[PDB]
Amino acid sequence: EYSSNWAGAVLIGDGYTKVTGEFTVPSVSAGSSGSSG
Amino acid sequence: EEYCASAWVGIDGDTCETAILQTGVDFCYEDGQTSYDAWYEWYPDYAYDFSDITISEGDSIKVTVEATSKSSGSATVENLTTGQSVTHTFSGNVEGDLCETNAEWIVEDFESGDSLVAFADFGSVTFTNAEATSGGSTVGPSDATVMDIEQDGSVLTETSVSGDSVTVTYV
Repeated sequence: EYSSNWAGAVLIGDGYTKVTGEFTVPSVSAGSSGSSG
Repeated sequence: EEYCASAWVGIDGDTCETAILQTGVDFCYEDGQTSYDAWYEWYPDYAYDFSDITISEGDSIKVTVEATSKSSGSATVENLTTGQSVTHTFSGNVEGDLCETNAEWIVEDFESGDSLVAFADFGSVTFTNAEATSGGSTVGPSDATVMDIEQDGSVLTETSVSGDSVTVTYV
């Protein structure tokens, strides 16, 4: 699926009462994708 | 210009539009200034900054949202590296009830003012220990709908899942 704003994983189901994830905070840099017009 | 991305976990927001219980971290880069800001949000309420947590590049962050009911829950961001943790408890008066039908690990190009924030090159975010609880089940992202950001014809992310992880890679 593509969206304008969300990337990742969406479980669709029922009774989700807890979601957790752990990530290492990455270095961010300027984005080079995106439009120019 | 500012480039950000947010990585968050959340309940709802996809096929459940009424609420999102989410927490995560914004990574922003602006002209060398990188900032990481944890926040929680019980959409459609505003995101609130978790100002009481410092997030730095390289920190392992555990983000958890827990819905204690459709209208209550908590968002917790733990900085496992630094040992600092923040929780915010939503005790009702929430702006929307959860359906609890979506569980998600999301890297988001969030809105900033009248547009999506310029999407930071965050390299990759891998949510490990990516677990959603559905009743008694602990479910990983393997069966998740994989979403990627596409804007103005450009795919900005590649997302892959495994049994316990979601990797979103900036393209």
